[PDB]
Amino acid sequence: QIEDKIEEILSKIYHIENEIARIKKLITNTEASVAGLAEDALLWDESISAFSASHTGNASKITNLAAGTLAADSTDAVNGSQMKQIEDKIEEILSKIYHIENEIARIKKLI
Amino acid sequence: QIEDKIEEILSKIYHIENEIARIKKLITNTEASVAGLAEDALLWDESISAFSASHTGNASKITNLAAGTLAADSTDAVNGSQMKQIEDKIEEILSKIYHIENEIARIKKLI
Amino acid sequence: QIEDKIEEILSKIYHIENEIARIKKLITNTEASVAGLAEDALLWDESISAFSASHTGNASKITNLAAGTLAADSTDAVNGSQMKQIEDKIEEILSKIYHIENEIARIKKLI
Repeated sequence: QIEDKIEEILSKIYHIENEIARIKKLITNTEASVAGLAEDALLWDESISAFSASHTGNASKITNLAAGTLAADSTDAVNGSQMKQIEDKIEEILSKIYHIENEIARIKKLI
Repeated sequence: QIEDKIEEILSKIYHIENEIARIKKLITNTEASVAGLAEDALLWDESISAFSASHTGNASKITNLAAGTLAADSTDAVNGSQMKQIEDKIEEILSKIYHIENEIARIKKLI
Repeated sequence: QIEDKIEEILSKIYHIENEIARIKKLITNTEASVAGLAEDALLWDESISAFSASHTGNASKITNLAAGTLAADSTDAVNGSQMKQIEDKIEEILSKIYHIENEIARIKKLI
């Protein structure tokens, strides 16, 4: 029996070392995934009290951002499409103004 | 003694397999948390060189965003509340312009 | 031999318990890193169907954000620098308008 008992002790141990092998290569691909997430997630910076879009040495864009609600106490982020429509209306208004000034000028010439 | 030695060898092994049980159900709830974070964190996309707010098939909003600083080289994100005030002022200016054009029209009728 | 066999069984076990020690202090500094990432990553909130910049009790800023593209279907986030230029142009246009109204007023006084 005891040489049997020893046999079953080695069976249970060689199983232990292969359950451990599975752990160790596995733990690694997780510590790897955590490292990846730290580098590429947009993270809070406590030294500035804000989330920081710094990545690959500098300020970075955020894209694939859907339009934010335009309302009085909205906390939605706003996108360039939204901004473009504002920019467009501004350029129209500058042109209009110009032309109003010309007309005022013409009137002041008739008087 | 040797049947005692064998007893203490099995004591140390049945402890090993229950320290290992604790590891394996634990490692799982961590590989689970890492998977969750990958899916729901706002992450850098190297194919576009920007953080991407894509989620659940499409562009997504960002909300609970506090007002950004409006200054010359500000890198703060801006919110819809901010934008709304700009939109409001634009609508006022369009109305004013309209009305200026009417008045100019009336003057040109008196001459 | 069997007291040798027992010796080599204890050698393989005291190795097992120190490979396990390495695991357990290691797993901890990972479950720690996952907890940190959950707290400080900007994460999707399924109850609102948007990424949420809430952190340390309230709405938060996002900074170090590079300028977004201003174009018709842009999904880029826009920054305060961008917004400031819009704000500036608005303030110019209000002043101009004022002054146009004065001039219109003066003309209406001459007639």
